[PDB]
Amino acid sequence: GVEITEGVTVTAKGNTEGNTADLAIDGDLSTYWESSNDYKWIEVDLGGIYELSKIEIFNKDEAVYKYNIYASEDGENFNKIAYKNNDNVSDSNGNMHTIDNVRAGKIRIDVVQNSNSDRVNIAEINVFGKNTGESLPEVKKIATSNFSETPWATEYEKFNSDSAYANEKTLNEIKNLVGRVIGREFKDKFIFEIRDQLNGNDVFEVSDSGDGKVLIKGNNGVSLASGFNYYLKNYCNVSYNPIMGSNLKMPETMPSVGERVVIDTPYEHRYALNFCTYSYTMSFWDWDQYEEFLDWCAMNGVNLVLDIIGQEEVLRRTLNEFGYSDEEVKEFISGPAYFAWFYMQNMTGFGGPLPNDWFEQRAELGRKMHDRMQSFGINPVLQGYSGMVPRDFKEKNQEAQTISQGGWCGFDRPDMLKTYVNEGEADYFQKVADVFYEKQKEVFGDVTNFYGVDPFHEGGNTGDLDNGKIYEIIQNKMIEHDNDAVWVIQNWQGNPSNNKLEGLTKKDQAMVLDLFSEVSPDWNRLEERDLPWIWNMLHNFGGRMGMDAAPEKLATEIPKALANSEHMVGIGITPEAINTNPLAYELLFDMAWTRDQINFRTWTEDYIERRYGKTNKEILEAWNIILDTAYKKRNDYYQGAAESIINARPGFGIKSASTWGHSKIVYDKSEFEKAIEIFAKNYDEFKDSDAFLYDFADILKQLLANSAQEYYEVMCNAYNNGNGEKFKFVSGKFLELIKLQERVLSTRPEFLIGNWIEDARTMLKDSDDWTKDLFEFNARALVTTWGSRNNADGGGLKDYSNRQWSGLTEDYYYARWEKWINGLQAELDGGAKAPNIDWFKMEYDWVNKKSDTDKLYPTEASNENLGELAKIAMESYSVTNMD
Ligand SMILES: CC(=O)N[C@H]1CN[C@H](CO)[C@@H](O)[C@@H]1O
Ligand SMILES: [Ca+2]
Repeated sequence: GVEITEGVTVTAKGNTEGNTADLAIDGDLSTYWESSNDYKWIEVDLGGIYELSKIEIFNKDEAVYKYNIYASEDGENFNKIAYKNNDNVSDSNGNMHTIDNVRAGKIRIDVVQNSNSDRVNIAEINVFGKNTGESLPEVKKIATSNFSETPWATEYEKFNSDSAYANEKTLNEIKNLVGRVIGREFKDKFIFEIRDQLNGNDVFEVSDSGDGKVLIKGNNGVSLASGFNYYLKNYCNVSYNPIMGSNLKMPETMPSVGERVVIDTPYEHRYALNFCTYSYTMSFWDWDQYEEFLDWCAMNGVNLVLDIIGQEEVLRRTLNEFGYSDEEVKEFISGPAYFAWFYMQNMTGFGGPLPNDWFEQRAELGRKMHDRMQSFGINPVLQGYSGMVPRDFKEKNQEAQTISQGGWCGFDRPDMLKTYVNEGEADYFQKVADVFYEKQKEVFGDVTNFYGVDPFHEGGNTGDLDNGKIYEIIQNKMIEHDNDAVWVIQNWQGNPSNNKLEGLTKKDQAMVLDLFSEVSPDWNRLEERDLPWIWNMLHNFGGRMGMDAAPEKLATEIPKALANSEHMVGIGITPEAINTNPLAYELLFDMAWTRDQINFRTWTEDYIERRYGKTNKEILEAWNIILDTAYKKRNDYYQGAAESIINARPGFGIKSASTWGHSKIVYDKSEFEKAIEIFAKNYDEFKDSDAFLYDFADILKQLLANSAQEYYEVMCNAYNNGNGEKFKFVSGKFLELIKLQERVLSTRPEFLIGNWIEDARTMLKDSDDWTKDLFEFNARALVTTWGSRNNADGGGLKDYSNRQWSGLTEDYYYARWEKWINGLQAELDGGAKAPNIDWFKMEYDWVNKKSDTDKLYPTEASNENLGELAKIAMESYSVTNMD
C-alpha cells in the first residue's frame, strides 16, 4: 500500500473494440483491454512519481499468461521491475508482484503470452506506491543535426574540392586498412600511389620499390586495396575474410613481387548487398563490424554498395511535413531486424517502435560510413522515392490520392501515392518526393548519384495507372533532384515487366540489378532494351546454411556474358545474408579482373592453400570431392543451400524447412562423406588454421544434416509400418545425431545464437531494458517464426531464416523433434492418437524469452575437437555405415 487510486491514466497502441486501454484501469473486473495487433503492451501514467511496492494484475479469464513489467522515473528509460514467466493459471485472485520500492511515474506492462489466444488482455491493474510529491520531467523531442552544420560536411567538401588533401586522406586510409587487416607492424612495408585509369578502366599495379618494400598503385582507394589484396593472395599465401575465416599469417620477411603486374577491370561497377542483408546479417552491426566489411569490400574490388543506414531519420523528417508526429513515424517504421522489408514496401510497424535515441545515432553512423566510402571511392546507393506512405496518409492529407497495396506474407503493405493524378487534383507524389529528396540531402548531403527504390516488389497493386508512365515519372522526379542520378532497380522474378522498363526515357540513367544470375539469369530482356545492368550472384537465401556454391558458372558465365553484351556495366553480389560459403564470394569478385573464362578447379586449388596457409595432396582431393558434390554445377532452379531436416517443423513428407526452400540433396551422400574422412585424417596438421576449422565445421554439419534426412525417412516408415521398437530406436539415434550436431555447432563463434542476441541487446548504449528486450525479440523472431501467427503460418514465413546455430538447435529445433517423437511413441505404444501440435505457439514461446530472466546464451565457443566429432559421425551417424 497505499493503492494509487486517483490521477492514473493509460494508453495503448492497439485494441479490439470496444476493449480499450482505459478498461484496464476502471476498477471493474468484467471490463478489459485486449490487444488487436503485435503491440501487446499498455502504458500507465500514475499522476506523479511514486515509490512502487506492489503491482496487482487481473486477466479476463483463467488462461496462463506471461508478462514483463517496466517502470520509468525520467520519462525516457523504462526498466524491468517485475515479470511473470511461470505457467500458473490466472484466477479471481489476481497476480501480486512485490516491487522493491522503485521510483516510477510511468509503468509498461507487456503481455507476451496468452495460452488461450493470440490476443492478450488485462482486466485490471492496481498499483501500490508511496507518493514522492514529484512529477515526471518533460521528455525532450527528437532533435538531429543537419549535415551542413556538422564536422562531417566540412571534411566531405574539403576532400571533394582539394586534390592533394583527398589523395593524402585516401593514401593514409589504405595504410590504416593494411594495419587493421594484417597488423600495424606491416604498414610501413608498402608504398601507395594514385595513378590514372587504364583506358578508362579501374586498375592496380604491384611491383618492388627497390629497397625491399611493396609498391602498390591504383586509380582510387578500392584499386589500391585490391592491389594490396592481390599481393597477399599471390605472394604471401594470405587470405582475408573477416566474416567467413581468414589466414593472415605473414611470411617472416616480405616476399618480392619480381615482374611488375598491371591488372585492370572492364567493369565500371562491382556491387554488393541485397536489402535483406541489412536484416539477416547487419541488423545489429556496430561501426567495428562495418569498417571491417568496407575493408573487405575495397580489397575485393567493390565500388558500389547499397546503403540504408539512418534512412529512418530521412523519413521522419519527410513525414513530419505531412501530418505525422514522431510517435506516429515510430509506429510506421519497423524494428531494427526488419528494414529490408520496410524499405521494400512490404511491411510496417513490426518489431517497433524504435527508441528515440535511434535517429541521431543512425544518421551519425551513415555519415561516418560515407566519409570512409569517400576515401575508398565506394559509391553508396541511397534511397529513391516511389510513393510509399502510411495507410492513414489521406486521413492526414485529404486531397492525397492513394493506392492500397494489399498484403505481403500476412503483413499490411504501406499505401502508394498515385504517381500521377488528373488535372484539378493535388499531386502528392510530387509533394512528398520533393520533400523526401530534400530531407535526404539535409541528413547526408550530396554523397552519391545512385538511388535505389523498387515499387511493386513481390506484389502490390498498380491500380488504374499505366505501368510505363509510373516508371517515367519516378525517374524524372529523381533526375530533377540530381541531374546525374542513376536509378538502381532490382530485377526479381521477371519484375519490373518490360513495359514498366520501357517507360524509362533516360536509359543510361537507370541500372538494373539482375538479382539471381547464377541460377536464373534474366538480363537478356534488359540487354535488348539497352538498359545498363549488373550480373549478380545471389547465392544465399535467408541466411540458411549448407554447402552450396556455383563456382563453375561464376568462372564461365561471367566472361561469357561480357563477351555477348554491350550494356553489362558490372558484376555483383545480392545475398540475403553474408554467412556462408566464402569460396562463392571470393570467386565472384575475382571474376571482375578478367575478360576470359578461368579454370574453377585450379582456382580452388590455389584458393584453399592461401585460406589454410598450406595444402597437401589429401586436402586437395577432399576439395575436389566437394567440387564434385556440394559445389558441382547444376541446371535446376533452387533457392539457397539444401535445407536441413533438423531445422524443419516436424511432420510427414517434409521436403523443406522454409516455404520456398528445398531439402533434396543432389549429390551422392557417401561420396561427400569422404571429404570429412580426409579432413579428420588431416585435422591435427591443419588445426592451426582457423579457416580450416571453419570449413571443417561446415562440411561436418553438412554430413550430419545429410544423414539426419535418411534417419528421418526410416523412422516415419517405422511409424507407418506399426513398429514400434523400431521407431523408438531410430528416433533415439535421430535425437542423438542432433546432440552431436549441437557440439559441432558449439565450435564456431559465428554459430552462436548468444552473439546474435547480445549484439542486438547492446547495439545502442544508454538503452533501457525495454529497448534491449524489444531488440532481443527482433533477433529471436527473425531466425524463427519471422512474424507472428499470420506471418509465420498463413504468410508462409515460418523458419525462412533457419540457422544451424548453437543454442537455437538445443532449445528450439531439437525440442520440436523430441516433442513430435514423444509423441508418435505414445501412439505406437497403445495410447494417443498423437494430437495436432500448434507449432507456432511453441516457437513464439521461445521468441519472447529474455536473456536477463530466462536463459543467457554463451558468446564463447567451445573447445570440442572436430576431428574427434567427425570420427563419431562416421562410426555412428553416417550414411556409409548406416546399415
Ligand atoms: C522473407 C524474405 O526474406 N523474402 C525475400 C525472398 N527473396 C527475394 C530476393 O532476394 C527478396 O526480395 C525477399 O525479401
Ligand atoms: Ca476493467
